[PDB]
Amino acid sequence: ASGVDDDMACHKIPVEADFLYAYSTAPGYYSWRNSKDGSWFIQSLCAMLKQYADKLEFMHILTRVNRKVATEFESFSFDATFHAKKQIPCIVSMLTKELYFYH
Amino acid sequence: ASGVDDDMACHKIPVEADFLYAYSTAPGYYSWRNSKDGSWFIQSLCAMLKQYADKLEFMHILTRVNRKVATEFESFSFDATFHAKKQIPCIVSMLTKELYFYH
Amino acid sequence: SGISLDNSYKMDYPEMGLCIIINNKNFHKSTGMTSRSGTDVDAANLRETFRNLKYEVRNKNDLTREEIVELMRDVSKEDHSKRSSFVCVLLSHGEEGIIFGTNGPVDLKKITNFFRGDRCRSLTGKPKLFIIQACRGTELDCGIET
Amino acid sequence: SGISLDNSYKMDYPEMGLCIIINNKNFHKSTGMTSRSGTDVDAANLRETFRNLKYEVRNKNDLTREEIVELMRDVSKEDHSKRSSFVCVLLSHGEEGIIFGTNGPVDLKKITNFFRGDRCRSLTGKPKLFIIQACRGTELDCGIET
Repeated sequence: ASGVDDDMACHKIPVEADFLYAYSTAPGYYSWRNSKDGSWFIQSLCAMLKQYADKLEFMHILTRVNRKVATEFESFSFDATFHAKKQIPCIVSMLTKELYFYH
Repeated sequence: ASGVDDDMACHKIPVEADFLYAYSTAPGYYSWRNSKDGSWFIQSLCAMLKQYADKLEFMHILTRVNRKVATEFESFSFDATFHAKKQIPCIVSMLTKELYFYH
Repeated sequence: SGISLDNSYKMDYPEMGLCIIINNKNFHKSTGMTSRSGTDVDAANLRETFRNLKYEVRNKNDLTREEIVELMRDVSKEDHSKRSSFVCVLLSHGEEGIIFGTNGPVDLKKITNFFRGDRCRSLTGKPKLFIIQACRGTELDCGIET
Repeated sequence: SGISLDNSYKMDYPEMGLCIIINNKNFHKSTGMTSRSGTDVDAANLRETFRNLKYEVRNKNDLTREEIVELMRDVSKEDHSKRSSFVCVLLSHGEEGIIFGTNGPVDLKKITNFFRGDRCRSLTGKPKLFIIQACRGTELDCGIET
């Protein structure tokens, strides 16, 4: 096989490559924060990092964060409009390799 | 510990939970397709699935796709504006568990 | 029984699920869009790939914006009780948050909403995968030498 | 030597890298934004968490849009040669693609561009992580019973 768009002599990578965006919420949605304990996302992120950073690849850690936030949290508000709402973090990966905080 | 936004009696999950978007390119960018061999993304996705679906978790498979596209492909165009360009796929995960195509 | 962890989706249901492929190659002249040469190769590659993963692959070619919405609505109304997951591959021209039918754009959100946890109960708690081959804007990556 | 695969980022450089935390709690009255109660708990939790991961944590509180841009520009101009990666955590009010400084919005794109593969060479090929705690719109998830 051969073509016009592969196996370049000079190796290059996208300037947008190797970025990872760990969003607290889905596109277009509000993000929740407990006025006393902090945001649902950061609470969960720190808990999962402390528990799995030396055991799991980053994407799998972030997946645990997604589940923790989605299952354990629900908003409480005197305003019915904002009461009993849910949240699901959003992992956006443009990484090109697996990432382990340990070696 | 106790609070107003956790450990609900009735268990619920976000309606936006459990979705995975495998985008061929980064937000705001063009996506490339070879008029003969197909799109860089789909070519790479199929190749990585055939080679790793029975061995790796889905996110790790998609990460291999990101690397394949980012390193192996570069556009060719008679129009300098569209020549020698790169592409990096974009994984957007709102999944709450690891996904293996095999069991 | 022993310790149960539940860290991965249950993928041992009787069926892996559907893999709907929307292959748009030819567009209505009235739209001014050009054909997508090579997309048939992608569609065929996908069918074979997901076939070997045991998915029920259903292909559709050159669908209008109305047909895309109807197809997705119909599929979301099916009983996915015995299926482990759902996959939808979209091959067409596009822009950020948009996928083009043969006669106009379709908001990706409109397509995915049919599968929301509360709108398609037989898929609640199951992975819903959307693979999108389409532009998300007009930016170009000049890349950098490694 | 033996077979080399290269499937994971090299994280054994002398330094893990920087972890810049931007903690915006108080906003200028002129913006009409309210304070973000509880954010200090997040900032402290992050500092301790990334401290144990061996990151060089640098915290900043209540930064204007100008200071955010200046901080990021300055950091991207540092020599990250001996660092394995880069981490930036943003805690503030926000909207899709936007993060609020104490006196106005800052396009996330403007912040991340400083770290593009071609603009920050000492991070080229290394993971650049952006953790964002902020709204991305005004939609609410009613959720569904499991």
